[PDB]
Amino acid sequence: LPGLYFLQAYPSEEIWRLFVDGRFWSKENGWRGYESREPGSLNAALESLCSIALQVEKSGEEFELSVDLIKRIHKKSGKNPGELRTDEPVSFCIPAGRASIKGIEEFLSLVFLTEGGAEFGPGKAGPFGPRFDKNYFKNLNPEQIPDLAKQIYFDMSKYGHSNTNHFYLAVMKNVDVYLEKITQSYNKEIKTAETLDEKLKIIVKHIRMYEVLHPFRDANGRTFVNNLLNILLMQQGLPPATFYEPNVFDLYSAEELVVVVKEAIFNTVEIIEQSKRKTPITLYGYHSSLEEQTKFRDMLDSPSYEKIKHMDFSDLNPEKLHLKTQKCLSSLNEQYPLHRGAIYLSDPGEIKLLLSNRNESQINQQIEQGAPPIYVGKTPAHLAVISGNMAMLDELIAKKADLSLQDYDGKTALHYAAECGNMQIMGKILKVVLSQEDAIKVLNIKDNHGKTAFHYAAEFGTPELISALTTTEVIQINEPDNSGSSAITLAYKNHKLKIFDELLNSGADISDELLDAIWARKDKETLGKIIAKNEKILLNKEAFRIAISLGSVSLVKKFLRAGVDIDIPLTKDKATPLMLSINSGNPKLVSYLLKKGANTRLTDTSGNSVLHYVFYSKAENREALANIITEKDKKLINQPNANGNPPLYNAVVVNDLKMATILLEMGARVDFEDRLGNNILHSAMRRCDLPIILDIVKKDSTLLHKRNSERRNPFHQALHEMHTFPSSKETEEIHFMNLSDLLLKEGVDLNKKDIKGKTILDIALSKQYFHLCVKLMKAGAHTNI
Amino acid sequence: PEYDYLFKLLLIGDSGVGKSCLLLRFADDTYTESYISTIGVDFKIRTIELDGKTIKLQIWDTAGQSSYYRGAHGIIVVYDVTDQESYANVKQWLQEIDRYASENVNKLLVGNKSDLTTKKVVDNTTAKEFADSLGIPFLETSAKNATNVEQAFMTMAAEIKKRM
Ligand SMILES: Nc1nc2c(ncn2[C@@H]2O[C@H](COP(=O)(O)OP(=O)(O)O)[C@@H](O)[C@H]2O)c(=O)[nH]1
Ligand SMILES: [Mg+2]
Repeated sequence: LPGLYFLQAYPSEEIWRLFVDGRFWSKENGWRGYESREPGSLNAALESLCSIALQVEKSGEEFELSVDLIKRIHKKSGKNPGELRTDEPVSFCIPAGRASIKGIEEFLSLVFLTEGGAEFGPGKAGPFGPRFDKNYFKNLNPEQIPDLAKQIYFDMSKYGHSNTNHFYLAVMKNVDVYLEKITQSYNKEIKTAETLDEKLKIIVKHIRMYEVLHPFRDANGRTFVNNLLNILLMQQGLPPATFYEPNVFDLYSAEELVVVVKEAIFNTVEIIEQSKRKTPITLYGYHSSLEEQTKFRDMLDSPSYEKIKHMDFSDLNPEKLHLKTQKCLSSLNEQYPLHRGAIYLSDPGEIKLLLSNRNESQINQQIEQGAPPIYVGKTPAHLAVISGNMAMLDELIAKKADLSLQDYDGKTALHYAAECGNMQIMGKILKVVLSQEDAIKVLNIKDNHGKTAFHYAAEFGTPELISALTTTEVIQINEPDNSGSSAITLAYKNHKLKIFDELLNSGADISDELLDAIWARKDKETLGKIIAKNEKILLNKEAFRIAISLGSVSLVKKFLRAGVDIDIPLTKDKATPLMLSINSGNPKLVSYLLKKGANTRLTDTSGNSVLHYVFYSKAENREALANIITEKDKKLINQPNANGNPPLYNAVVVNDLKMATILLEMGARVDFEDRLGNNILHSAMRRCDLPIILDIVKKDSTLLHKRNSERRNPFHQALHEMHTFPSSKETEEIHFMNLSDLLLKEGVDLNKKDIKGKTILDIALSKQYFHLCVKLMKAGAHTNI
Repeated sequence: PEYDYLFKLLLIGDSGVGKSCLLLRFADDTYTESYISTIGVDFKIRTIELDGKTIKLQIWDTAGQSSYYRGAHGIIVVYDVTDQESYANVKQWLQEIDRYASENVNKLLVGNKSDLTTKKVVDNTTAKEFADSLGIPFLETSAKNATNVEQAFMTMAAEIKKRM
């Protein structure tokens, strides 16, 4: 039924390429990145394509596109999965580089999107779904659509070619209806199909609308593009589709998608053809090192495929297939053969012939929108540099091809030469670039990300490459990108150490942004290398902070050797070094600062003593710190002038009894009271949740009702609002051991609210009555007014 | 594993109110004046024993920039007491759970930075009045003091246990 000889013929060593996108191979070391992402996910996705392959052959019955199969393929993909979407919002971001002016016209033209009310247009992301500045579907005049297509492409582009300003939420009603009227409409037109190519147009036109509907919660792509499309291709005796960028089925015109598929078809054929030659394979600038190749075969698994490898296809003759493929793969040559040349060609004899007598307008042609997404914006130079086709780059350099030109993303030939990190093709470029008069300019060009040629070289490449870039004497090493990340900063974040050391040794001015990245990783040593190699970054306040916060006594020592005040406020809230030393890190640091004579009696913006900052540290190290600091000062009674409650309060509200006890044991006074009139008990009312302390605290002092909420107990019940039923027996039980104490101390039992509410009305509202209500009434507590 | 509930919780609100500071004070039981960003960890976990039943809490923090954020059983909408605008935007945050999440989901309003009493703009009773109009539980918290941080997550844990 389906031919699928190609899949069996497909070299079992390098069959990973069917499910991994070509745009990854170069940078993500082939399949590694896709394995790293979700390990054995390709093994299941290959299984999903090969388990469906066996199920559409054994069935026979001139099998047509069934909705029950379209579900089954999602069950092989893996609230329940493999079920249709119904009133579940699923949206996503699509960039200008995955769009076309004609593709937009087809997207807007689809009435079933406008009727269904699928949010489309510009706006920023949200935590659940998108938030739109405008919606193009509500009140849309189909005579505006053609001028509106360009108008939105200008908006999509002007923001960024590979960035996203525009989100799209799918229709959240009539999913099961719309999917069925397409599945049928496909079986309707595959009949009408007359020409061999006309078949390929309706397949993509249908799998487009399929993709645009976005029924399934997730994995709309792997099901409808990586699987279904291949099945439809394999059935008409065309091979699988090995794509570069298969995510254009949203905003690419039906005819434009035929090109994208034909390219992906030609890509697969190329893998087949090259594997027979036994020539080394290098498509989209990806070399296969024996290590990766050998490590794959023992980790391959995917047996449902293994049985359609050990299967007999001798009955069908392959040369009847070859003559069929060439019919649709003869269209690709004519349009932009230079660009396509840069991707696939190798033989200089063939390359030189192609470029024989090419004019200056033709040699520097940037493919305009609508064409497949890889080409759009790129000079043949760009592609030649990307795919590592030095053979093509030589002959283009021989024609004096303009290398200063930049694509729609804003990257020049030099940018890709750095990003792809080929020092040999980078070499050939530099020689030509330096020859130009505006070479100092050309070198210092920024893309739409702001990142210069050098920024890409730091984030990706070797020190020898960086050396060949710095030898130029551009002296734009210090400049940041749009994000504010310096050359050296990007180098640090991506663990490019030997590069980072070379950029540090070069003495690139340090950036505040980098020190915060050093904090996130908590990298003590790199700061140690920075302070050592720079050796005047000890004036930097934020550098001293990260040295105090996590940093060793040794790191901090270096800053006091440099000699800046031991009581210098160095955060927004005017925290002392000593204060920040307590929060976290080694208590050896606290004791050192105190030894050096660090002022104990200071207060942050909020008025909190050093001993307050003890209770911003994890409860484990709290006991040691509290003892170390009270040995020097012994003024714990000191408290936030702002509120006026000392650390005993802090101890209560963190529920740390061990500290609440030791502090009371240290003879911590219970006289204090916040500005709003609340006592320690008011806090220790419920939070403490243990009567042992409540007894010992009440032994010291008398409680006093304030802010029209008596004592702790009165205010206890006002703060227990939820009164959870499972613990409501425990909630009416704690107040027992609370009140039989209160009754000794004859609580006056006044009004206990600013809306005339009191202890007896609240308990009655609380429905904790069983215990309190009666025990209060017996005790002589007046009923509610 | 065999742990009783394993609840999924979500802290959402205007960037700066202290969603991160709250989470670290609940999870790690600490407070630092700056934001570590926890190297974009994107979530935190803590196991709590409520009603003699051991409950795990998977707690997700909202950043500035595979759709895992719908999965939550409860959403803690946070605002800053010292920022009127951060409370004004609460209404839009409450109608962004009406769109892209189950109406069965349990909500909770948290007014963070209660310790900055000296610089308090948003009124206790005004917020309570608003929170009780929609039948939502309301708590004020200080990640710094640690006041009501446990109570904040404990009430949210109990609020879903009841309904679940
Ligand atoms: N005074 C005070 N400041 C706080 C409190 N909680 C958070 N902050 C401040 O809020 C800033 C950032 O907090 P963060 O948790 O990152 O806010 P997010 O953007 O909501 O995550 C920090 O610099 C803190 O100083 C608090 O309870 N009291
Ligand atoms: Mg945050």
